[PDB]
Amino acid sequence: SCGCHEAIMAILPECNGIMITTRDHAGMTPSGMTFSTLAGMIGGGTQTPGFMGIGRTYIVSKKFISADGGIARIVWMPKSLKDFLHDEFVRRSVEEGLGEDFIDKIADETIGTTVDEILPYLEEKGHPALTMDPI
Amino acid sequence: SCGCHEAIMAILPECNGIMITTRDHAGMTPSGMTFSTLAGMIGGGTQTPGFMGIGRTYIVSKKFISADGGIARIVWMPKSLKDFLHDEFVRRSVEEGLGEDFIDKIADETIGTTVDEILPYLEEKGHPALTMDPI
Amino acid sequence: SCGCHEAIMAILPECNGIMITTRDHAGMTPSGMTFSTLAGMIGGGTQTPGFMGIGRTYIVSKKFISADGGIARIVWMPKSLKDFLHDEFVRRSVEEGLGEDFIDKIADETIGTTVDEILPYLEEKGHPALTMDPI
Amino acid sequence: SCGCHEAIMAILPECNGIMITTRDHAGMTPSGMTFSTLAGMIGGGTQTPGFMGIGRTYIVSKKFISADGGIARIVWMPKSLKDFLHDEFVRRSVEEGLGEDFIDKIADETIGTTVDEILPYLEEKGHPALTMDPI
Ligand code: NI
Ligand code: NI
Ligand code: NI
Ligand code: NI
Repeated sequence: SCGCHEAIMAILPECNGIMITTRDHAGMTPSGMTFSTLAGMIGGGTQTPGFMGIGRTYIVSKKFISADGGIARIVWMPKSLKDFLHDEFVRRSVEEGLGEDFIDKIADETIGTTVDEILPYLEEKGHPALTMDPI
Repeated sequence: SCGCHEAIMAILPECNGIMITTRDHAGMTPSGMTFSTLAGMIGGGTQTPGFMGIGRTYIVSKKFISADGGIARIVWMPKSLKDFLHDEFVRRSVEEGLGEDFIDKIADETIGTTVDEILPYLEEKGHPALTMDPI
Repeated sequence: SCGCHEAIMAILPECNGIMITTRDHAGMTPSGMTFSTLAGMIGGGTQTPGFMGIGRTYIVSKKFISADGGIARIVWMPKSLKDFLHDEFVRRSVEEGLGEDFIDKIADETIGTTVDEILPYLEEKGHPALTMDPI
Repeated sequence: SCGCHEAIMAILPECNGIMITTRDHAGMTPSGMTFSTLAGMIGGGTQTPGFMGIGRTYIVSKKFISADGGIARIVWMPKSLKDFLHDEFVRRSVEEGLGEDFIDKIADETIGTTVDEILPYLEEKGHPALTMDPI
């Protein structure tokens, strides 16, 4: 009704995956835009390739971008979103064969807010997205 | 209301642009999917960005993927769609500084249904998408 | 607002052309379906191709199914539609070299509602579609 | 001779499977068409493919749509059809490794008559069609 679940996903070709941000998160993201700006960009029915609005809980559903590798594609999310989805997200990681600590391989704002800032972290943690087929 | 206006847009990174297909078009598209298959994929919430549903009329609107430089990004559409939108599409082409014959630089099913089939045509005709910044 | 909701086209291979029906025509068409049932299909889940929703005035557009050979392909329309488009249609027929008479070569509900009923009439009247390349 | 007039199949890409309806069932189906409207299409000036007429017992035949993955693709049928084939269908389900309760994962008119109505049910029951390759 009011949009309190609202999140925005964006493709990050250089990380071979997707970032997600949320309405409550003030911070810059690796897409070069805040949630606020992103929302402004798509906000008059102006669909833009590589960006989609989603409900924050769609992220932890079985069908989540399933045929393109599901939650394994997530390479960046705000720490606030990790915390919020944590228990579901972990249980989902496990179901997907990604292990319980997959969430810790995912970059966040404490790591960086640009691709150049987060990519070495993704690399050093061995994030599965980096070796999956092209996004 | 029945989705009479429905079209689907997909990113084609190698053409540095987008393709568009429609319900009434049976044919294979350069995305490697028919409209029907595309729709199947995103009606199930199976869809990642790079594929999305759009209204036929959004295509000729001033705000059409404005952040990405608008209709200049369209590198493939069914001929039936060109014919249908023709007058408005031509007007929009002119307003956008693409010239009246822009629609003829755009590939369609008579040219091919794969990237390898259409890319030479796009090159031949000097399609503006090719020299734009990355889609 | 393209007029999408007001008419539906369908191919009739045996007539080597197309039929059109409209929202105000409740009666049977050579497609074996009414406008309403055709609409139900479009709004349905099959994603069947080949049934374009159009505005009536698209029929008298310059590029009207130009990719398929234009108005010469129309083999059936409701009489109410003939009346609606008459003057424009005749004008278009002249421009296309089909003669002013063309509209009268086109079948309608007074002729029949099936291919078996309308095809001998098309043949009688020397409808140009019959001799054109396959659709 | 083969019972071709008993039932009609149609594809539902967003359920990644097929529906079946019968000459005994007048209810609306997820195809947006009733049996009788489907039959009308068949007979029918358009020659549109994809709507095969079948005998009810074809459904429980060994090679039933084997090319498309067999009975695992069925996502909707009238309850009257489930009852009619029940024992054979269950036997077939077991043989195919789908379990005895497969028939219960399949939607029917008591679940809904549109894709939007039946898709969440399919999802919650874990219908195998959803996990299969694109239909
Ligand atoms: Ni509609
Ligand atoms: Ni419209
Ligand atoms: Ni038979
Ligand atoms: Ni029959």
